[PDB]
Amino acid sequence: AHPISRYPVPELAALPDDIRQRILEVQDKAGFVPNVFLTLAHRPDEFRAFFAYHDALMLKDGGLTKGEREMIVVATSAANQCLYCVVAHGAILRIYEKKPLVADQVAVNYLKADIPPRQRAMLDFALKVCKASHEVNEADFEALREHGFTDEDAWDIAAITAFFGLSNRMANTIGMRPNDEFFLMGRVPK
Amino acid sequence: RPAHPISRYPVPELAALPDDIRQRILEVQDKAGFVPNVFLTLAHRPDEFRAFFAYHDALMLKDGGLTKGEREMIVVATSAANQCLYCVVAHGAILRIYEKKPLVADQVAVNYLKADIPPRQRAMLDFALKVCKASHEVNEADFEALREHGFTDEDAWDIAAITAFFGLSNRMANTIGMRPNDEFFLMGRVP
Amino acid sequence: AHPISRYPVPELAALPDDIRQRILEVQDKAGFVPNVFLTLAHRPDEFRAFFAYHDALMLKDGGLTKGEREMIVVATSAANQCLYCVVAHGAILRIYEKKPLVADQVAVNYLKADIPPRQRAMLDFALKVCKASHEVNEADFEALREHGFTDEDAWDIAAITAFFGLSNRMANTIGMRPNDEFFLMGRVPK
Amino acid sequence: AHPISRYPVPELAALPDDIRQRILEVQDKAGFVPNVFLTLAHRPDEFRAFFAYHDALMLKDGGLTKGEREMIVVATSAANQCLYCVVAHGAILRIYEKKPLVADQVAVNYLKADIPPRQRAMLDFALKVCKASHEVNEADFEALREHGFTDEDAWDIAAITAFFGLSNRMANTIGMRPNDEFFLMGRVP
Amino acid sequence: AHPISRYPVPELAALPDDIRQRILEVQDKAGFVPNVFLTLAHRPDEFRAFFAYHDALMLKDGGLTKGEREMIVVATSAANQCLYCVVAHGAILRIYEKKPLVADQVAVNYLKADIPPRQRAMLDFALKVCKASHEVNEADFEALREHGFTDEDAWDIAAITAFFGLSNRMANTIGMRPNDEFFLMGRVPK
Amino acid sequence: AHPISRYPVPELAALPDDIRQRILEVQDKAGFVPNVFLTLAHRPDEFRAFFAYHDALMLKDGGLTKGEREMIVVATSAANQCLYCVVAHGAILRIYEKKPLVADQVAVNYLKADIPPRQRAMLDFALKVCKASHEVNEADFEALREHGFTDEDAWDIAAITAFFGLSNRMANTIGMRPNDEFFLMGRVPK
Repeated sequence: AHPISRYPVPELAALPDDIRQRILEVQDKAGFVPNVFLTLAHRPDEFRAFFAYHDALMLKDGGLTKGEREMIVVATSAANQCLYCVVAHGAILRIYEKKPLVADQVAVNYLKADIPPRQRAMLDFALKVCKASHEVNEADFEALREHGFTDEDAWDIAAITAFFGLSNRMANTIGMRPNDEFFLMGRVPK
Repeated sequence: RPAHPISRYPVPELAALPDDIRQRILEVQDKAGFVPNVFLTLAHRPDEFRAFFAYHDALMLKDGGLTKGEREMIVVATSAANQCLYCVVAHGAILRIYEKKPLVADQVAVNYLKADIPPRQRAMLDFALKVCKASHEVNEADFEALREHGFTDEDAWDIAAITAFFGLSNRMANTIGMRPNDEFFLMGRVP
Repeated sequence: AHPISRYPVPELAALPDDIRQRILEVQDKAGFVPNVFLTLAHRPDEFRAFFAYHDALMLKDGGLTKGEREMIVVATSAANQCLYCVVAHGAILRIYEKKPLVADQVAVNYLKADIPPRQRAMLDFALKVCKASHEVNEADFEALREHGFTDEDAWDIAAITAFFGLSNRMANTIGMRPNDEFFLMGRVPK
Repeated sequence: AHPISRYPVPELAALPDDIRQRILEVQDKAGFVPNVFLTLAHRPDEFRAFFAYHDALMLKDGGLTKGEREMIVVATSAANQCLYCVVAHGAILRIYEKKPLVADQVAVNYLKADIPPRQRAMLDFALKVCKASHEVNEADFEALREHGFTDEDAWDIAAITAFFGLSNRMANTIGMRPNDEFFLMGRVP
Repeated sequence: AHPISRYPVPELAALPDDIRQRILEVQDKAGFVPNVFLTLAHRPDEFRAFFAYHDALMLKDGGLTKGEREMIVVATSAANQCLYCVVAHGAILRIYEKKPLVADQVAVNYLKADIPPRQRAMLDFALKVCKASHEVNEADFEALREHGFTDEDAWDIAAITAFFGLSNRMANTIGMRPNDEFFLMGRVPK
Repeated sequence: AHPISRYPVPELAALPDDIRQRILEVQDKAGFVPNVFLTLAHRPDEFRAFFAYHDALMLKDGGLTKGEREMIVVATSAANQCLYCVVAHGAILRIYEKKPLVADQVAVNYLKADIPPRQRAMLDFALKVCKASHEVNEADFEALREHGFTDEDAWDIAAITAFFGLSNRMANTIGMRPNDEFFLMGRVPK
């Protein structure tokens, strides 16, 4: 087995109960524990805040579909050359939208991915928040509204981009390894 | 003198907010004399507010190999690289206060390579900057370099975490037009 | 059926004998025709020279294994954000290496791929020929030689990088589309 | 004499005949042999594939003029800091255009070269293909059309950019040295 | 005390009297001698050429206000990450505009400083000369004219940018330290 | 005849006597007037300080030969893509060095110019001051000392680089044209 982190990966039995429950609850749904859970459990207080933030953005009722949210995470993680997040969320993207080819395209060159203008423009904003938020101006929000987004959708695209930047940096810094399961998941329909 | 807007987004009234959030805002006010705008602007999305400050507290309030000033120093250099006006200005004030060095935050914001800091701290910021702009390139030699200056790998995680979270903060700050309070600009400049 | 080129694509019948002969040869071996053949057959003389150059590099006897050559292609194409070549050779790399996870790693961040230092080094060089060839110097070759390569291997790396650099630009310019087959090919072992 | 490559340079004596032929042919219609032939003759198969592709682009009847083809090479090569190609095709550019100053301009900053907006628009594309092809969209082909180019012309511009990127990377990697003759050629009408 | 330069700082008594008078003139004007004077005096011919040029740009009567000229310096100095110039001219900018916040805003992100569109356009052009002067075209001048800048004002902007680009590089090369006084100057209005 | 500036070029009869004198002294010397003189004449106060700085550096006696000084200008100009300075000073460089090929080499890729390690090392420091002076450190000076350059020689390199970048920006902003004479000058010896 290849190491999943550069840092100590604690034993499920050594972890506090609430952390342990979130990990098991994810194993139940997924069938395995994604390595982000295990690797970030090295620092319990950060694990708690990381997933709290994650949930607040990814589980909320919002203008962005669950698929679109993961698509944001894939395009921005590509930009940061983040192995784990590209691979982990590429799979989920494929599942959530039932499009086996789309995550690959968004990761290699989203400019040429088989997605609609509304989504392309969604990502354009995400890439700007990612690499150059200092230049975010009113024309940027106008561009999103031209496609039916509200400014609250803008905040949403921005917040996902922001938080998965936190996550890409942590994953790259510790060499967080994507589970084998993610590499094939969502590629074969039905 | 009508005040400048602090966000391009709505700012809720302290009264129209959850008591837990209201209490955190009052605790910071009753200890600073004013409410930093990050609390009021993020209070537009209460669940994100709670998750932000909890993450913030986990890194900036823990016991650790980094001093309180050093942690703020990391924020200032990384924020300066992202050209985050709120963060550079807000955390420069706090850096000056913690270090008791009125000049250090401006040096770190403009070019930390010439800041009045020891090579241990310059090394710490070299790493922070790598995580900040090229984390995918982080390797074992980057950890070795920090260790050469007396850091442990647990300290290396603290640096990287702070960089990571304020890269989030920066991005939100910049997207919403988060405006630094007037008090930060002058705070810590007079010994 | 999405289009595979921004330019006209000719009918196999329409093409010269040797071109159709080369295309039939691959149709039979693979069970389909990669789009690169069809889309470049729009300009018969360039097709001829493109594939002659390709064969001279990828079919020669040499110090790089077939899978190492494809590895060079995935890492440099990722650099040029070439959807066609990343996806296409990504599949081919998985076949030759019998490693289903490697092509994704090489395409996203080859610095974290599951490859030995000799292969990392081979890629470090390729990446310099790709993005900064004017800086290539004697110490670059000396670095390779310390990993066991010969100067003739180094040329091979450089040459693959040069040629696929050409291919990336043609692919990208015309929006050459990777075949659906390539996205799953090599991910489930035989 | 300075070395023309960091790699071995075969003797014409020991080369396949078809390769000697094109070298000895160059020696007549030029009086000397550009180092690109001799340096790439180290690998005969690559030599053959390389010149065929070159001839396929540069010698075809097409929408771009001979001089315009060279102008694309000089500008893209200049962007890849390719000493060999900038200098060698700067010369040929001067010979075709009969304009001794144009290559230098195209090499330093084509944006200020003495050329009409049509040729500048063309080179704007060439430089997009050169450094950011993944971003090439319909608006780029539309831009060229406004100056009277067709999409076939765009392909030719892109293919020249693509090929000389190969040529540049090879030059740069082996230290291919421009012949002395190229530095002065075409500077006197 | 911290050294103000990597190089020797000549004593007054040792300097040519004309050079000594400019230094003593500013001592009276400011109440201290900015380290630019003291440190460049190491090379008297250059001190003369330098301050002559400075005065030709910053003392001329012309299109740009005195605060506007300082704004160009701080924003362009911020982009060459010049510690000395950013800090020194930020101080002056605060005084001339009577706006204690505007310098830090211009230094970090002029796009978000409290300045009219005219001043933003001005600095857009300054930053183009500063980082990409080779791309300066007629559309650049056209944009400026829309805000009230003549071609002679555009020259002034470019000229300031260019000269302070020289200044930044000497400051940066020698470690030209800013005077303690500039850090606090202009923050509490008179 | 192509315009030599985007701005007015004054007639020498219309200029101050000292300015007309300098302009006729160079004509005496060169047999033509470099367009830098005529175009900057548009601003006599700046013309004076500009040529006063130029002389302070280019005419001084110091550790750099006259050729090496031009070589710094051509390498750094080239990096600012300054048509005027590259072409003009390339010509001068050919003269001073009696090396017809050397300026082209330095202009395109100095890393491959026919120059010894000492000169390559002087240009490495020049390009650093040119594009990243904020990162100049004690090790860059040490690198120059190993090649025999003194503290004052380093200042000369840094100073020429700084001043010619002011020149590049000004040439670039006004579309300063180089004279037909510089294009062929020095390419043929004796």
